[PDB]
Amino acid sequence: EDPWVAIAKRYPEGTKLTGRVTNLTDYGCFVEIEEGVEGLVHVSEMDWTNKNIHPSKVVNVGDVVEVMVLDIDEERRRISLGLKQCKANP
RNA sequence: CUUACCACUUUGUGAUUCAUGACUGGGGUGAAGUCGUAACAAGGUAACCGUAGGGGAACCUGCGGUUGGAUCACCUCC
Ligand SMILES: [Mg+2]
Ligand SMILES: [Mg+2]
Ligand SMILES: [Mg+2]
Ligand SMILES: [Mg+2]
Ligand SMILES: [Mg+2]
Ligand SMILES: [Mg+2]
Ligand SMILES: [Mg+2]
Ligand SMILES: [Mg+2]
Ligand SMILES: [Mg+2]
Ligand SMILES: [Mg+2]
Repeated sequence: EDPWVAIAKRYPEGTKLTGRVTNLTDYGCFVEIEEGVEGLVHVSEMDWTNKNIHPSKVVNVGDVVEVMVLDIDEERRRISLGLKQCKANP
């Protein structure tokens, strides 16, 4: 009810977190510490081998990971996290 | 002798019913004829129902309806 309205808090694309994953998909993972709030980070990201990476492979459930916010969709209510960025730039 | 009632019988106009009739509508059956291929597979434009218009023929097209229809819907929110 409350949290989505004042989502300025971590709005800036540059902002980064450490959140904890809930479950995996095969297109992402979802990393949800913010509580009542949850990102995704798509399988495109998480690696520098594009999709040559199953989410299960790089990360597993109940596992904390550093991530930047990239895109918040105020309405439609969906945040786009990035995991390949908060670690190396080879 | 006469009046009344009344059978035979006569006339007029209807109803119903059987037969027959130039010509004409469709229906059934038929190894091997002609024209095509409408349906059954997504039957090669999914089919079908009501209705309307059109076309040698099966049919075609419009409007609404039905599933008694294959394959079924798009990058990332559980
Ligand atoms: Mg015939
Ligand atoms: Mg046919
Ligand atoms: Mg028919
Ligand atoms: Mg077809
Ligand atoms: Mg057909
Ligand atoms: Mg055809
Ligand atoms: Mg007709
Ligand atoms: Mg026509
Ligand atoms: Mg129709
Ligand atoms: Mg109805």
